[PDB]
Amino acid sequence: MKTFTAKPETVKRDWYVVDATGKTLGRLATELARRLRGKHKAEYTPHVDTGDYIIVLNADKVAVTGNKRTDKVYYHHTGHIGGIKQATFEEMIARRPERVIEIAVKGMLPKGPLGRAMFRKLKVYAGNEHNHAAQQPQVLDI
Amino acid sequence: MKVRASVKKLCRNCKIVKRDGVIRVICSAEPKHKQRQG
Amino acid sequence: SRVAKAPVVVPAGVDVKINGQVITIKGKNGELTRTLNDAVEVKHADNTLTFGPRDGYADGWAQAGTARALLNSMVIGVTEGFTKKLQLVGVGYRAAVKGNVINLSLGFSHPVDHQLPAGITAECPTQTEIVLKGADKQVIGQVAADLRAYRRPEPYKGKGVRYADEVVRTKEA
Amino acid sequence: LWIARINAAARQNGISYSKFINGLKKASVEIDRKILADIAVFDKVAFTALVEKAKAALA
Amino acid sequence: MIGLVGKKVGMTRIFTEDGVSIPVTVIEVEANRVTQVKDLANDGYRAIQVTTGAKKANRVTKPEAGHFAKAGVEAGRGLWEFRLAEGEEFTVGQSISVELFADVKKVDVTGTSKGKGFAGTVKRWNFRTQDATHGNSLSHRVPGSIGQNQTPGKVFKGKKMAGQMGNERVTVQSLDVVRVDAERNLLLVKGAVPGATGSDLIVKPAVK
RNA sequence: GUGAAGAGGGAAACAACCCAGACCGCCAGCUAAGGUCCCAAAGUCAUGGUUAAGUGGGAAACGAUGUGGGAAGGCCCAGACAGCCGAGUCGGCCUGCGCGGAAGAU
RNA sequence: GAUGUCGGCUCAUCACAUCCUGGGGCUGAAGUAGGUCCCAAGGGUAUGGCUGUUCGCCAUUUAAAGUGGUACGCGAGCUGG
RNA sequence: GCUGAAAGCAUCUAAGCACGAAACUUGCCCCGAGAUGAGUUCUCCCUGACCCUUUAAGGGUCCUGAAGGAACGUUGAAGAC
Repeated sequence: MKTFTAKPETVKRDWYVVDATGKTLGRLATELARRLRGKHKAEYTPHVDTGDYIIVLNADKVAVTGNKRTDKVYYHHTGHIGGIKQATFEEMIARRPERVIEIAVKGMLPKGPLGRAMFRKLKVYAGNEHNHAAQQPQVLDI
Repeated sequence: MKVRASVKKLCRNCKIVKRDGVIRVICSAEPKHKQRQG
Repeated sequence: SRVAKAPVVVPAGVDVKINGQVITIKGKNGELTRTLNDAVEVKHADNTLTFGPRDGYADGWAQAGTARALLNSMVIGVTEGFTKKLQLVGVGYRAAVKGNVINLSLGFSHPVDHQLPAGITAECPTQTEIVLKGADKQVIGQVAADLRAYRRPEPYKGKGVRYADEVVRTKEA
Repeated sequence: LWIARINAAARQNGISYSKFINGLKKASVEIDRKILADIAVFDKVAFTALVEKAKAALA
Repeated sequence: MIGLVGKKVGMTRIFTEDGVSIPVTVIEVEANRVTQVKDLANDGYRAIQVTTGAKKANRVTKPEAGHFAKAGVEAGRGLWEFRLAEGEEFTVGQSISVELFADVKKVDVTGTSKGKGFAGTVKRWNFRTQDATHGNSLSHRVPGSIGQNQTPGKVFKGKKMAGQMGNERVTVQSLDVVRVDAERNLLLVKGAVPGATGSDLIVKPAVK
């Protein structure tokens, strides 16, 4: 016999909805990445995508411990000489609240085309409403 | 102000305080006794 | 602790309302509202308020003491009130009042106008004296400090704006 | 690969891989990981039976 | 507030009774016709679209003809947009004339600059020339050095070199208004503005 | 003792350090050093303590009512220590974990 | 069985132990001018006589004429004292 | 700096409230949906019949050829092409 392997033409996927109010950033991102990759199914296959679609609501109400609201710094570089830029957690929450969760989850996924395709099944909103009522998502408690 | 690694009481009217993670000396009699550790 | 173990009496003619941590006090001179820290429990028995720590916080007693002092000041201010006095020293310096605006002349080449906040009154007995009246201790102190900031007392003569009971040292050239 | 699949299958019945293997060892079952993964994918009633056996052994 | 679209005519001077000469640029401003109004509910921002001029019928396509006919105006030579501030309103079909600048003092003017083609460093960036004698070997107007060495071993982004110069968008700020003539459709400003004779200009009230 | 003349696993990448000496095949099992939140295989295991500095994840002489543990002293319901009545207060010794001294060139 | 090297010219880029401009504490700080320490890298920071000279002395200016790293930056970009 | 306990006094800080620089984020000018996360608004054009099989986002024959674009010519205060 030879071991079973999944086939991308026949794979089931479901839609879930999650709320982020008063939750810890890293301990939420771990579960999100695990379910995006598909490690909770017995049909797991390293070179195939066997994950689910997840919606996250209330992204501007996540929580951090310690003095991280004023001391966590995000860096980046522009490509021009001297172009190093930085932002703080509070400024990020004020300007672009979804990027926090997006970056946190992106850091925890495989690096390559398959990981880039995995990332496409995450939908993050900054409020309490979404326009995916035709897909009939189910409530997931993490 | 005096910026030093060693801050001490220099007379009888000096007081040692800790503000925002810094040790300081404040005097009610002599403005020359103000000190800051750094 | 030793300050949190002395109940606060509530004289006749004042009203207290407590909802969780929000406390309101009303009296002949006005009304004041506050929100306490989440480690103190305040109890109204018959004629006094008592303060104590909850269970599960490591700094209950300090918070209890702070709450005690704050509420004592509230009670005092809702019946009697608070007053402050300011003095001016120098040649040509003067002050006047119109509505809720104080006009100061203090040796500059432009006028100085200060706008009082809600709940504070000012009057000028002489041209070189200011008296402030109110019901909120912190606000009265902040207004006095702001007024003093314009021209602080100097060490060689003592000119400027000073408190009534302040000792201002001087030295020679 | 076999170990990862067995972990996924066991956490759906309510136990973890390490405890499941310990329970099988104490129950004297000698089935290997290849066959366990095969059964996990192609037959779930039998896998539930095995998990109950392991839980009873650990109890 | 809003602005207008005009055409550049030329340059001349004005003499004042006390003996001062003022250089002026002449702008021809005809009526601007409103073609579309954009609001928050439908589009997401508040603006107007305008046209001016004329165009021969045999050079207008069907889509453009329909767009004009919906508003009920004739065909011009272009379409431009202006943003609206709170408290302003217009209606489709309206006409706006040069008397809008009756009480304005300073303006900003936007246009397209003249073209110079491929240019060198002496002219494009004001580099200094090396010596004409004293042994120079074929290096008179060349740029010189463009980097350091093994560290970093490359050229930095944004280095100044040779290439296309001119023929781009340019704005000039805070020019005085010398005259507004409504009978002849003229606006006289003081100074020089970008472009050549016969080009399109955008005029707005000063922002500073 | 190892490399030279030696492959495999660990220390991110790393001849000479730690574990261990490759005759050939297997889609079987047990362990060594090192590990069990995600990248990435395996405890978001159980009981009792310490730290608030992201210390953990660079560096001294010296300075300071940070905060745990211990063995002894002085004064005090004869009214002590603080300020202008009523329960404690003062300064040394040993010890665990933290804080300042702490400035560089894509 | 080859990694061209001192000064000069043309062109630059970074650090902060800050020369000018900005904000402060102490003074044996009356005012005007000064002394010392803390924060701060946005912009700007000379022409000539002598010498192959980097330096340096001298004459006359300027708010000021900063100290260092980049194969003691830069010869498949120039010169050859 | 204001109010304030731990520590009955005192204390800018532990809980709360207010000022403060050419450095940071904006305000001024220019590019910008290959932003593969490829977005929005207004207007214009296309309204025929048959066959085959391995029956499906299948192959072929006849009739029809819109909106618009490109090519050629006279050229430009646009341009190495």
